[PDB]
Amino acid sequence: ERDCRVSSFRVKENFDKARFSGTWYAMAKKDPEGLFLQDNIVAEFSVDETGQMSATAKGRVRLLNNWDVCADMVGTFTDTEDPAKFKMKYWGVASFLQKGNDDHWIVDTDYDTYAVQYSCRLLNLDGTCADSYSFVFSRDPNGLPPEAQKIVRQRQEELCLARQYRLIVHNGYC
Ligand SMILES: O=C(O)c1ccccc1NC(=O)N1CCC(c2ccccc2C(F)(F)F)CC1
Repeated sequence: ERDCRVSSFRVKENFDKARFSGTWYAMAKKDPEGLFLQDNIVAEFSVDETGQMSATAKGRVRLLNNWDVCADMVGTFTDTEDPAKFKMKYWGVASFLQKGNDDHWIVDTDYDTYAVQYSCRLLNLDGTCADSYSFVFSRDPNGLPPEAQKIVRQRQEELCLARQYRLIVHNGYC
């Protein structure tokens, strides 16, 4: 008995696109199904003149334990009536050829310290999420202050994802 229905998750009240800009380092990850960035994950969010928020995403993958390649993406967030909620068109540009549409939600952040991003791709009949990913973002790759830790641990819980995040390696490999 703990509402895991996606339609009832709180996102970030009054999300300030532009404050959210600059570099963010993923430090922990909840994975979706199939292929995905594995580590050395780094996001670069920006907003152009109009208010269009877009971002790039750079990280490492392993395909068949034969290859270690640096994937490289670009996303563009269309808006919605929730400022914390977006539709994200993303694609590859390097080696990477895929295109996709994922929901992009900022669940909580303070633009200076940390950020919790989240994305459901599949709803079960009962409303819960069937396939989701989520990133613990940090402005400083050496970690989050004690206050941000407490909030991330709250949100992960509120997203019915606690304990399903694994930490992310960063070692210049890309
Ligand atoms: O989704 C797949 O099918 C996939 C397959 C193989 C390799 C990687 C994959 N996908 C991802 O790794 N990601 C994480 C990055 C994310 C992205 C891309 C561009 C700009 C911002 C973001 C952000 F919103 F996640 F930050 C797109 C989904």
